[PDB]
Amino acid sequence: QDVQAFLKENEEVIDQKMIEKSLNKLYEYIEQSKNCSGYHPKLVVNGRSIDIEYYECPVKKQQSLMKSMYIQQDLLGATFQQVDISDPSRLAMFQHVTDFLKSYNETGKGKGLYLYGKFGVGKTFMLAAIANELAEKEYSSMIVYVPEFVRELKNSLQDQTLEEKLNMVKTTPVLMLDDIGAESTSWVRDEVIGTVLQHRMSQQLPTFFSSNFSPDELKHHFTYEKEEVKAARLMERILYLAAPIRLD
Amino acid sequence: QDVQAFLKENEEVIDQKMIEKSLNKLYEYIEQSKNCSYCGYHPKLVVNGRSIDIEYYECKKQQSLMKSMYIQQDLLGATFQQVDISDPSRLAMFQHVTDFLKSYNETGKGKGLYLYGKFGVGKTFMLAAIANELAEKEYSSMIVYVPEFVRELKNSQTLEEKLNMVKTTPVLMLDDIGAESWVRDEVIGTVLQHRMSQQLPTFFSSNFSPDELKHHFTYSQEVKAARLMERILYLAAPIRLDGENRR
Repeated sequence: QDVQAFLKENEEVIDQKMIEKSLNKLYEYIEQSKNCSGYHPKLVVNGRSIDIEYYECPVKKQQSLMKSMYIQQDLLGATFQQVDISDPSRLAMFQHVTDFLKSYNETGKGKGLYLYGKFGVGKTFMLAAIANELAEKEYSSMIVYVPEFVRELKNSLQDQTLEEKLNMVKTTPVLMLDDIGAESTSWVRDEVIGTVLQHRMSQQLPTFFSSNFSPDELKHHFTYEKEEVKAARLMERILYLAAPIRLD
Repeated sequence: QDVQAFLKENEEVIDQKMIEKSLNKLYEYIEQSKNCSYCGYHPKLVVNGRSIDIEYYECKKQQSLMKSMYIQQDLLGATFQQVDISDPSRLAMFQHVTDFLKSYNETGKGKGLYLYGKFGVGKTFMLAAIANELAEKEYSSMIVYVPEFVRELKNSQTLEEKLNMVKTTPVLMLDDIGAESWVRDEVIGTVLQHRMSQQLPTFFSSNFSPDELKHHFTYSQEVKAARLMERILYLAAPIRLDGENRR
């Protein structure tokens, strides 16, 4: 009922066929729960690929703490009593929130989580849930938006410009990284947002890590011998700051 | 003329070119001919993908448009009158038969029904209420026991001539589904995928409420588990059947 509308809206742009190529996507789309009403997902055409951007809900004392860059403040507001649990493993999370603030101090160490799904499975309400309570106190879990962050963190690592806004992805007691896999020079893997993984298990910090998809399969994604038994160990460099749980 | 009726039914799916491609089918469809004789099926149009195909549905003068195998027909004492507008059941069960009795045959777009609730009420007295008085509107309907067919295709030489006649005729009333790796998806779970480009209704009866029927098909550890139950929530209208002990 939405796809039809979008299709004809951009049918001048959206080359044809593909259905069979994106079969997996469209089938996974219908198979899942999907749906939604601080933001909403909308499709956008970026070059030759179609992405999913969040626009603030038109329906629009923690946000002096909960200020995240490269995403807006209309769409950061979800709690834990705002709870109508319908799908499974959204239930298997009632000891990874209340007990994910009682011992996540400053250099507490261990294993958080690895959120995933497709492109909008109430992720911005669980990365907005679990965290709030940490910052409801003087504890830690920074919000950050990677697909928007990096867009100039290739060409802003310069003359103090963003140089000085970009050492705090390494030193805040905790910090999250969002829907990477969106786009991507390969230096940022080990210079901008791969510099989040070595300086956080060397002094060790209880950091959150999210994504469009999962670490166990984010190990073979980018091959547009090398990164196969070599693309797995960044999902390993990921695997130790957190303990993975389902999002069915 | 048959093509016109089917088109409006599947006009959301069919395109102008689809019409000219399936011309032979739609033209063969018409020819007036109401049907066959005996001595068993009738031709109906069923768009496959980008092509429209022709599938055969199986065929004191009312219950003849209402034959049955595997169950009984003495039970057909389950009609419109003595069964009264009683519960959330029959405050909406005869209506979604009669609002439809004015739009019968294959023309405009369509659905079926679904039957559930709890003990004692009915699933076999309301699929016999979209039936015998449908032997009054030029188009016949069906009464067949789905579970009575689930113990002979494990133990059954041409059995690829049987399932192309009991699924693409004017009406489907796939009975009770909710008891006891499932061939159900070839036997009962592929009684839907040709009812798309051929436009064919799927009435069902069952055992569980509308938040419960997607979990009776195999257990392990889903992305594939509810394929049918989405296609068995669209081509119909489900209502709350709960009244007195009439079973």
